[PDB]
Amino acid sequence: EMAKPVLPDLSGYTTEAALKKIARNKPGKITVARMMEETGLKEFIGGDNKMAEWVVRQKGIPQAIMISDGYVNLQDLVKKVPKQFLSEVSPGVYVARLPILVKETGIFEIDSKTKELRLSQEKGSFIVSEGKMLITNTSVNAWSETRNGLAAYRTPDEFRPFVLTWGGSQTWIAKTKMASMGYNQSKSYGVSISQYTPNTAKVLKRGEPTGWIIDSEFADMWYGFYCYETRDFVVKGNTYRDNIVYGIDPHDRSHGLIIAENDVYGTKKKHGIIISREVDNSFIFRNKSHNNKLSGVVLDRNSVGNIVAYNEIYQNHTDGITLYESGNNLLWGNRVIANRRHGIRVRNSVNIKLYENVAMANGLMGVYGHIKDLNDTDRDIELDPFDAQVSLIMVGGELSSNGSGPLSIDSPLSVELYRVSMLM
Repeated sequence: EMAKPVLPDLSGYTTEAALKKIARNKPGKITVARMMEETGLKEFIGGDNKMAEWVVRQKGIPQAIMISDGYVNLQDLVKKVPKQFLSEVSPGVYVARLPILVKETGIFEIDSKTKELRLSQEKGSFIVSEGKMLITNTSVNAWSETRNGLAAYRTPDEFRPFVLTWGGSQTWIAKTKMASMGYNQSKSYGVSISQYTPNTAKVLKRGEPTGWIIDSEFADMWYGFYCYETRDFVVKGNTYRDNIVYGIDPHDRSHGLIIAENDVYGTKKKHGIIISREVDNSFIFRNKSHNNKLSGVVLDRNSVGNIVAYNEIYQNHTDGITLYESGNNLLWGNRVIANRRHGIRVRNSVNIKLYENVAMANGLMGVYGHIKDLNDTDRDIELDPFDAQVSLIMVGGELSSNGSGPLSIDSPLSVELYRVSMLM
Protein backbone atom coordinates (compact mmCIF):
# COMPACT_ATOMS: atom_id res chain seq x y z
CA GLU A 1 0.00 0.00 0.00
CA MET A 2 0.97 3.67 -0.43
CA ALA A 3 3.73 5.33 1.62
CA LYS A 4 3.26 8.88 2.92
CA PRO A 5 4.14 11.60 0.40
CA VAL A 6 7.64 13.06 0.17
CA LEU A 7 7.20 16.78 0.64
CA PRO A 8 9.75 19.46 -0.38
CA ASP A 9 12.15 20.58 2.35
CA LEU A 10 11.28 24.13 3.47
CA SER A 11 14.29 24.72 5.72
CA GLY A 12 16.20 26.78 3.15
CA TYR A 13 13.35 29.29 2.65
CA THR A 14 14.37 31.97 5.15
CA THR A 15 14.97 35.73 5.25
CA GLU A 16 18.70 35.18 5.77
CA ALA A 17 18.83 33.06 2.61
CA ALA A 18 16.73 35.66 0.75
CA LEU A 19 19.16 38.47 1.62
CA LYS A 20 22.01 36.59 -0.06
CA LYS A 21 20.07 36.17 -3.32
CA ILE A 22 21.25 39.35 -5.09
CA ALA A 23 24.36 41.03 -6.43
CA ARG A 24 24.86 44.33 -4.63
CA ASN A 25 28.13 44.03 -6.50
CA LYS A 26 27.67 46.63 -9.26
CA PRO A 27 25.85 49.98 -8.78
CA GLY A 28 22.86 50.45 -11.09
CA LYS A 29 21.39 53.37 -13.03
CA ILE A 30 18.31 55.38 -12.06
CA THR A 31 16.20 57.27 -14.62
CA VAL A 32 12.84 58.99 -14.77
CA ALA A 33 11.50 58.46 -18.28
CA ARG A 34 8.46 57.85 -20.45
CA MET A 35 6.39 54.84 -19.48
CA MET A 36 5.30 53.90 -23.00
CA GLU A 37 8.86 53.40 -24.23
CA GLU A 38 9.06 50.20 -22.16
CA THR A 39 7.77 46.68 -22.81
CA GLY A 40 7.31 46.08 -19.08
CA LEU A 41 4.55 48.68 -19.15
CA LYS A 42 3.21 48.30 -22.72
CA GLU A 43 2.69 44.60 -22.14
CA PHE A 44 -0.25 45.09 -19.74
CA ILE A 45 -1.31 48.66 -20.56
CA GLY A 46 -1.36 48.36 -24.35
CA GLY A 47 -0.37 50.93 -26.94
CA ASP A 48 -0.27 54.73 -26.98
CA ASN A 49 -4.07 54.89 -27.39
CA LYS A 50 -4.58 53.30 -23.95
CA MET A 51 -2.45 55.79 -22.06
CA ALA A 52 -5.13 58.39 -21.29
CA GLU A 53 -6.03 57.08 -17.83
CA TRP A 54 -2.32 57.34 -16.91
CA VAL A 55 -2.05 60.85 -18.35
CA VAL A 56 -4.93 61.81 -16.03
CA ARG A 57 -3.29 60.33 -12.93
CA GLN A 58 0.14 61.92 -13.54
CA LYS A 59 -1.26 65.11 -15.06
CA GLY A 60 1.16 64.80 -17.96
CA ILE A 61 2.86 62.33 -20.31
CA PRO A 62 3.18 59.19 -18.16
CA GLN A 63 6.60 58.55 -16.60
CA ALA A 64 8.13 55.83 -14.45
CA ILE A 65 11.10 55.65 -12.11
CA MET A 66 13.37 53.08 -13.75
CA ILE A 67 16.20 50.92 -12.43
CA SER A 68 18.62 49.17 -14.78
CA ASP A 69 22.20 48.03 -15.26
CA GLY A 70 22.84 46.81 -11.71
CA TYR A 71 21.97 47.41 -8.09
CA VAL A 72 19.78 50.14 -6.62
CA ASN A 73 18.11 50.24 -3.19
CA LEU A 74 15.16 52.44 -2.14
CA GLN A 75 17.48 54.83 -0.28
CA ASP A 76 19.45 55.31 -3.52
CA LEU A 77 16.25 56.20 -5.41
CA VAL A 78 15.26 58.80 -2.82
CA LYS A 79 18.61 60.56 -3.21
CA LYS A 80 18.36 60.61 -7.02
CA VAL A 81 14.63 61.06 -7.76
CA PRO A 82 13.01 64.52 -7.35
CA LYS A 83 10.90 64.92 -4.19
CA GLN A 84 7.70 65.41 -6.22
CA PHE A 85 8.01 61.82 -7.53
CA LEU A 86 9.54 60.10 -4.50
CA SER A 87 9.42 61.86 -1.14
CA GLU A 88 10.57 60.97 2.38
CA VAL A 89 7.69 62.27 4.49
CA SER A 90 9.26 61.18 7.79
CA PRO A 91 12.33 59.08 8.68
CA GLY A 92 12.22 55.85 6.68
CA VAL A 93 8.71 56.52 5.35
CA TYR A 94 8.44 57.29 1.62
CA VAL A 95 5.69 58.21 -0.87
CA ALA A 96 6.16 57.17 -4.52
CA ARG A 97 4.21 59.32 -6.98
CA LEU A 98 5.31 57.48 -10.12
CA PRO A 99 5.37 53.78 -10.97
CA ILE A 100 8.69 52.02 -10.38
CA LEU A 101 10.02 49.77 -13.14
CA VAL A 102 12.86 47.32 -12.55
CA LYS A 103 14.17 46.59 -16.02
CA GLU A 104 15.73 43.31 -17.08
CA THR A 105 19.31 44.16 -15.99
CA GLY A 106 18.09 45.95 -12.87
CA ILE A 107 18.40 44.79 -9.26
CA PHE A 108 16.07 46.51 -6.78
CA GLU A 109 16.19 46.12 -2.98
CA ILE A 110 14.03 47.39 -0.15
CA ASP A 111 15.28 46.46 3.35
CA SER A 112 14.83 47.18 7.08
CA LYS A 113 16.04 50.78 6.67
CA THR A 114 12.67 51.37 5.08
CA LYS A 115 9.80 51.63 7.56
CA GLU A 116 7.18 51.97 4.82
CA LEU A 117 6.97 52.54 1.08
CA ARG A 118 3.61 54.15 0.29
CA LEU A 119 2.53 53.81 -3.36
CA SER A 120 0.30 56.72 -4.32
CA GLN A 121 -3.15 55.60 -5.44
CA GLU A 122 -4.02 59.01 -6.90
CA LYS A 123 -0.82 59.30 -8.96
CA GLY A 124 -1.11 55.76 -10.30
CA SER A 125 1.99 54.30 -8.68
CA PHE A 126 2.75 50.56 -8.86
CA ILE A 127 5.80 48.30 -9.12
CA VAL A 128 6.76 46.27 -12.18
CA SER A 129 9.88 44.09 -12.32
CA GLU A 130 11.56 42.33 -15.24
CA GLY A 131 14.78 41.95 -13.24
CA LYS A 132 15.74 40.98 -9.72
CA MET A 133 13.78 42.36 -6.77
CA LEU A 134 14.36 41.77 -3.06
CA ILE A 135 11.99 43.08 -0.38
CA THR A 136 12.75 42.32 3.30
CA ASN A 137 11.70 43.46 6.80
CA THR A 138 9.58 46.34 5.60
CA SER A 139 6.13 47.51 4.51
CA VAL A 140 4.87 48.32 1.03
CA ASN A 141 1.31 49.63 0.97
CA ALA A 142 -1.22 50.98 -1.49
CA TRP A 143 -1.74 54.49 -0.15
CA SER A 144 -4.51 57.03 -0.62
CA GLU A 145 -3.08 60.53 -0.28
CA THR A 146 -6.58 62.00 -0.06
CA ARG A 147 -7.62 59.67 2.77
CA ASN A 148 -4.14 59.86 4.35
CA GLY A 149 -4.22 56.11 4.92
CA LEU A 150 -4.36 52.72 3.20
CA ALA A 151 -6.33 52.58 -0.05
CA ALA A 152 -9.05 50.49 1.62
CA TYR A 153 -11.04 48.37 -0.83
CA ARG A 154 -14.27 49.95 -2.10
CA THR A 155 -15.16 48.79 -5.61
CA PRO A 156 -13.78 46.34 -8.23
CA ASP A 157 -12.77 48.84 -10.93
CA GLU A 158 -11.12 51.55 -8.83
CA PHE A 159 -7.38 51.57 -9.52
CA ARG A 160 -5.18 50.51 -6.60
CA PRO A 161 -1.37 50.16 -6.68
CA PHE A 162 0.00 46.67 -7.19
CA VAL A 163 3.14 44.63 -7.77
CA LEU A 164 3.71 42.84 -11.08
CA THR A 165 6.68 40.79 -12.26
CA TRP A 166 7.29 39.47 -15.77
CA GLY A 167 8.95 36.56 -17.57
CA GLY A 168 12.59 36.03 -16.65
CA SER A 169 12.28 37.92 -13.37
CA GLN A 170 13.29 36.65 -9.94
CA THR A 171 11.53 38.03 -6.88
CA TRP A 172 12.08 37.51 -3.16
CA ILE A 173 9.78 38.97 -0.50
CA ALA A 174 10.49 38.20 3.16
CA LYS A 175 9.11 39.46 6.50
CA THR A 176 7.17 42.16 4.66
CA LYS A 177 3.70 43.61 5.11
CA MET A 178 1.60 44.77 2.14
CA ALA A 179 -2.00 45.92 2.22
CA SER A 180 -4.77 47.23 -0.03
CA MET A 181 -3.19 46.40 -3.39
CA GLY A 182 -4.81 45.27 -6.59
CA TYR A 183 -8.07 45.64 -8.44
CA ASN A 184 -10.18 44.08 -11.23
CA GLN A 185 -7.72 44.62 -14.12
CA SER A 186 -5.43 42.27 -16.03
CA LYS A 187 -2.02 41.82 -14.29
CA SER A 188 -3.06 44.29 -11.59
CA TYR A 189 -4.64 41.89 -9.11
CA GLY A 190 -2.28 42.61 -6.21
CA VAL A 191 1.00 40.73 -6.27
CA SER A 192 1.17 39.07 -9.67
CA ILE A 193 3.95 36.87 -11.05
CA SER A 194 3.59 36.39 -14.79
CA GLN A 195 5.10 35.14 -18.00
CA TYR A 196 4.73 37.68 -20.84
CA THR A 197 1.68 37.45 -23.12
CA PRO A 198 1.93 34.65 -25.73
CA ASN A 199 2.82 37.02 -28.61
CA THR A 200 5.57 38.83 -26.69
CA ALA A 201 6.89 35.67 -25.01
CA LYS A 202 7.49 33.88 -28.32
CA VAL A 203 9.78 36.76 -29.31
CA LEU A 204 11.45 37.41 -25.96
CA LYS A 205 11.50 33.74 -24.83
CA ARG A 206 12.63 34.81 -21.38
CA GLY A 207 11.88 31.72 -19.31
CA GLU A 208 9.17 31.48 -16.71
CA PRO A 209 9.41 33.83 -13.72
CA THR A 210 10.14 32.48 -10.23
CA GLY A 211 10.86 33.49 -6.63
CA TRP A 212 9.75 33.32 -3.01
CA ILE A 213 7.25 35.00 -0.76
CA ILE A 214 7.97 34.05 2.84
CA ASP A 215 6.90 34.97 6.40
CA SER A 216 4.98 37.99 5.13
CA GLU A 217 1.48 39.39 5.51
CA PHE A 218 -1.04 40.48 2.87
CA ALA A 219 -4.36 42.13 3.70
CA ASP A 220 -7.22 43.80 1.82
CA MET A 221 -5.69 42.70 -1.51
CA TRP A 222 -7.91 42.06 -4.54
CA TYR A 223 -6.02 38.77 -4.97
CA GLY A 224 -3.47 38.13 -2.25
CA PHE A 225 -1.28 36.28 -4.75
CA TYR A 226 -1.61 35.53 -8.46
CA CYS A 227 0.59 33.83 -11.01
CA TYR A 228 0.55 32.85 -14.69
CA GLU A 229 2.89 30.35 -16.36
CA THR A 230 5.16 30.55 -13.31
CA ARG A 231 7.64 27.92 -12.16
CA ASP A 232 8.83 26.66 -8.78
CA PHE A 233 7.39 29.57 -6.81
CA VAL A 234 7.55 29.33 -3.03
CA VAL A 235 4.74 30.77 -0.90
CA LYS A 236 5.64 29.88 2.68
CA GLY A 237 4.79 30.97 6.24
CA ASN A 238 2.58 33.91 5.22
CA THR A 239 -0.64 35.34 6.59
CA TYR A 240 -3.28 36.15 3.96
CA ARG A 241 -6.03 37.96 5.81
CA ASP A 242 -9.27 39.63 4.74
CA ASN A 243 -8.44 39.70 1.04
CA ILE A 244 -11.25 40.46 -1.37
CA VAL A 245 -11.60 37.75 -4.01
CA TYR A 246 -8.92 35.10 -3.35
CA GLY A 247 -6.14 34.58 -0.84
CA ILE A 248 -3.70 32.63 -3.01
CA ASP A 249 -4.64 32.13 -6.69
CA PRO A 250 -1.96 30.43 -8.85
CA HIS A 251 -3.11 30.09 -12.47
CA ASP A 252 -2.56 29.01 -16.04
CA ARG A 253 0.06 26.29 -16.46
CA SER A 254 2.14 27.24 -13.44
CA HIS A 255 3.96 24.23 -11.96
CA GLY A 256 6.25 23.00 -9.18
CA LEU A 257 4.71 25.51 -6.80
CA ILE A 258 5.29 25.13 -3.06
CA ILE A 259 2.45 26.56 -1.02
CA ALA A 260 3.11 25.74 2.64
CA GLU A 261 2.56 26.81 6.26
CA ASN A 262 0.40 29.78 5.30
CA ASP A 263 -2.57 31.01 7.34
CA VAL A 264 -5.29 32.14 4.95
CA TYR A 265 -8.56 33.48 6.27
CA GLY A 266 -11.29 36.07 5.97
CA THR A 267 -11.42 36.07 2.16
CA LYS A 268 -14.48 38.18 1.46
CA LYS A 269 -15.84 36.82 -1.81
CA LYS A 270 -14.31 33.48 -2.85
CA HIS A 271 -11.71 30.86 -1.96
CA GLY A 272 -8.80 30.92 0.45
CA ILE A 273 -6.51 28.95 -1.84
CA ILE A 274 -7.27 28.06 -5.45
CA ILE A 275 -5.08 26.73 -8.25
CA SER A 276 -6.75 26.93 -11.64
CA ARG A 277 -6.10 25.88 -15.24
CA GLU A 278 -3.38 23.26 -15.43
CA VAL A 279 -1.56 24.19 -12.29
CA ASP A 280 0.33 20.91 -12.12
CA ASN A 281 2.89 19.02 -10.04
CA SER A 282 2.55 21.38 -7.09
CA PHE A 283 2.36 21.01 -3.34
CA ILE A 284 -0.15 22.48 -0.95
CA PHE A 285 0.76 21.46 2.58
CA ARG A 286 0.45 22.34 6.27
CA ASN A 287 -1.61 25.47 5.56
CA LYS A 288 -4.48 26.74 7.60
CA SER A 289 -7.30 27.93 5.32
CA HIS A 290 -10.36 28.99 7.26
CA ASN A 291 -13.32 31.35 7.49
CA ASN A 292 -13.29 32.11 3.77
CA LYS A 293 -16.46 33.04 1.90
CA LEU A 294 -16.39 29.97 -0.34
CA SER A 295 -13.99 26.99 -0.13
CA GLY A 296 -10.79 26.56 1.86
CA VAL A 297 -8.84 24.98 -0.99
CA VAL A 298 -9.79 24.50 -4.66
CA LEU A 299 -8.15 22.59 -7.54
CA ASP A 300 -9.78 23.81 -10.77
CA ARG A 301 -9.72 23.31 -14.55
CA ASN A 302 -7.48 20.30 -15.21
CA SER A 303 -4.93 21.02 -12.47
CA VAL A 304 -3.27 17.62 -12.03
CA GLY A 305 -0.38 15.75 -10.38
CA ASN A 306 -0.71 17.76 -7.19
CA ILE A 307 -0.25 16.85 -3.55
CA VAL A 308 -2.58 18.42 -1.00
CA ALA A 309 -1.36 17.31 2.44
CA TYR A 310 -1.73 17.92 6.19
CA ASN A 311 -3.75 21.12 5.79
CA GLU A 312 -6.09 22.39 8.50
CA ILE A 313 -9.15 23.44 6.53
CA TYR A 314 -12.04 24.63 8.61
CA GLN A 315 -15.01 26.94 9.09
CA ASN A 316 -15.15 27.92 5.42
CA HIS A 317 -18.61 29.00 4.30
CA THR A 318 -18.86 26.40 1.55
CA ASP A 319 -16.62 23.30 1.17
CA GLY A 320 -13.31 22.48 2.84
CA ILE A 321 -11.69 21.23 -0.37
CA THR A 322 -13.35 21.31 -3.80
CA LEU A 323 -11.99 19.54 -6.89
CA TYR A 324 -13.44 20.83 -10.15
CA GLU A 325 -12.57 18.83 -13.29
CA SER A 326 -9.09 18.18 -11.88
CA GLY A 327 -8.09 14.52 -11.79
CA ASN A 328 -5.00 12.57 -10.72
CA ASN A 329 -4.43 14.41 -7.46
CA LEU A 330 -3.49 13.14 -4.02
CA LEU A 331 -5.18 14.40 -0.85
CA TRP A 332 -3.24 13.07 2.16
CA GLY A 333 -3.90 13.56 5.87
CA ASN A 334 -5.90 16.78 5.69
CA ARG A 335 -8.08 17.72 8.62
CA VAL A 336 -11.26 19.16 7.14
CA ILE A 337 -13.42 20.35 10.00
CA ALA A 338 -16.68 22.26 10.44
CA ASN A 339 -16.98 23.73 6.95
CA ARG A 340 -20.58 24.83 6.29
CA ARG A 341 -21.09 22.56 3.29
CA HIS A 342 -19.08 19.44 2.31
CA GLY A 343 -15.70 18.45 3.78
CA ILE A 344 -14.21 17.27 0.48
CA ARG A 345 -16.15 17.69 -2.76
CA VAL A 346 -15.03 16.13 -6.05
CA ARG A 347 -16.77 17.07 -9.29
CA ASN A 348 -16.00 15.52 -12.70
CA SER A 349 -12.57 14.32 -11.57
CA VAL A 350 -11.06 10.83 -11.95
CA ASN A 351 -8.25 8.99 -10.12
CA ILE A 352 -8.56 11.07 -6.98
CA LYS A 353 -6.72 9.52 -4.04
CA LEU A 354 -8.04 10.33 -0.57
CA TYR A 355 -5.60 8.93 1.97
CA GLU A 356 -5.80 9.34 5.75
CA ASN A 357 -8.08 12.39 5.52
CA VAL A 358 -10.21 13.39 8.47
CA ALA A 359 -13.54 15.03 7.62
CA MET A 360 -15.53 15.88 10.71
CA ALA A 361 -18.46 18.04 11.70
CA ASN A 362 -18.98 19.51 8.24
CA GLY A 363 -22.45 20.84 7.60
CA LEU A 364 -23.20 18.43 4.77
CA MET A 365 -21.25 15.35 3.60
CA GLY A 366 -17.79 14.38 4.77
CA VAL A 367 -16.92 13.42 1.19
CA TYR A 368 -19.15 14.16 -1.84
CA GLY A 369 -18.43 12.98 -5.37
CA HIS A 370 -20.59 13.90 -8.35
CA ILE A 371 -20.68 14.55 -12.06
CA LYS A 372 -22.20 17.48 -13.93
CA ASP A 373 -22.70 18.34 -17.61
CA LEU A 374 -20.92 21.67 -18.12
CA ASN A 375 -21.96 22.11 -21.76
CA ASP A 376 -24.06 25.21 -22.46
CA THR A 377 -22.79 26.92 -19.33
CA ASP A 378 -20.54 29.98 -19.30
CA ARG A 379 -17.55 27.60 -19.47
CA ASP A 380 -15.15 27.80 -22.44
CA ILE A 381 -15.11 24.13 -23.46
CA GLU A 382 -12.32 24.63 -26.00
CA LEU A 383 -10.00 26.21 -23.42
CA ASP A 384 -11.22 24.13 -20.48
CA PRO A 385 -12.43 20.72 -21.70
CA PHE A 386 -14.03 18.42 -19.14
CA ASP A 387 -15.42 14.92 -18.80
CA ALA A 388 -18.48 14.02 -16.71
CA GLN A 389 -16.95 11.11 -14.77
CA VAL A 390 -15.93 10.77 -11.13
CA SER A 391 -13.74 8.12 -9.54
CA LEU A 392 -11.77 7.85 -6.34
CA ILE A 393 -9.84 5.64 -3.96
CA MET A 394 -10.24 6.20 -0.23
CA VAL A 395 -7.83 4.65 2.29
CA GLY A 396 -7.80 5.17 6.05
CA GLY A 397 -8.64 8.38 7.86
CA GLU A 398 -12.01 9.20 9.35
CA LEU A 399 -15.42 10.55 8.36
CA SER A 400 -17.62 11.39 11.32
CA SER A 401 -20.22 13.78 12.79
CA ASN A 402 -20.99 15.26 9.36
CA GLY A 403 -24.41 16.82 8.97
CA SER A 404 -25.63 14.78 6.00
CA GLY A 405 -23.62 11.58 6.43
CA PRO A 406 -20.02 10.40 5.98
CA LEU A 407 -20.12 10.20 2.18
CA SER A 408 -22.14 10.32 -1.00
CA ILE A 409 -20.82 9.44 -4.44
CA ASP A 410 -23.39 9.89 -7.18
CA SER A 411 -22.99 7.88 -10.41
CA PRO A 412 -19.30 7.05 -9.90
CA LEU A 413 -17.27 5.30 -12.57
CA SER A 414 -15.62 3.56 -9.63
CA VAL A 415 -15.06 4.02 -5.93
CA GLU A 416 -12.83 1.87 -3.75
CA LEU A 417 -12.78 2.25 0.05
CA TYR A 418 -10.30 0.56 2.38
CA ARG A 419 -10.16 0.80 6.18
CA VAL A 420 -11.97 4.13 6.38
CA SER A 421 -13.27 4.87 9.86
CA MET A 422 -16.90 6.06 9.78
CA LEU A 423 -18.13 6.55 13.34
CA MET A 424 -21.80 5.83 14.09
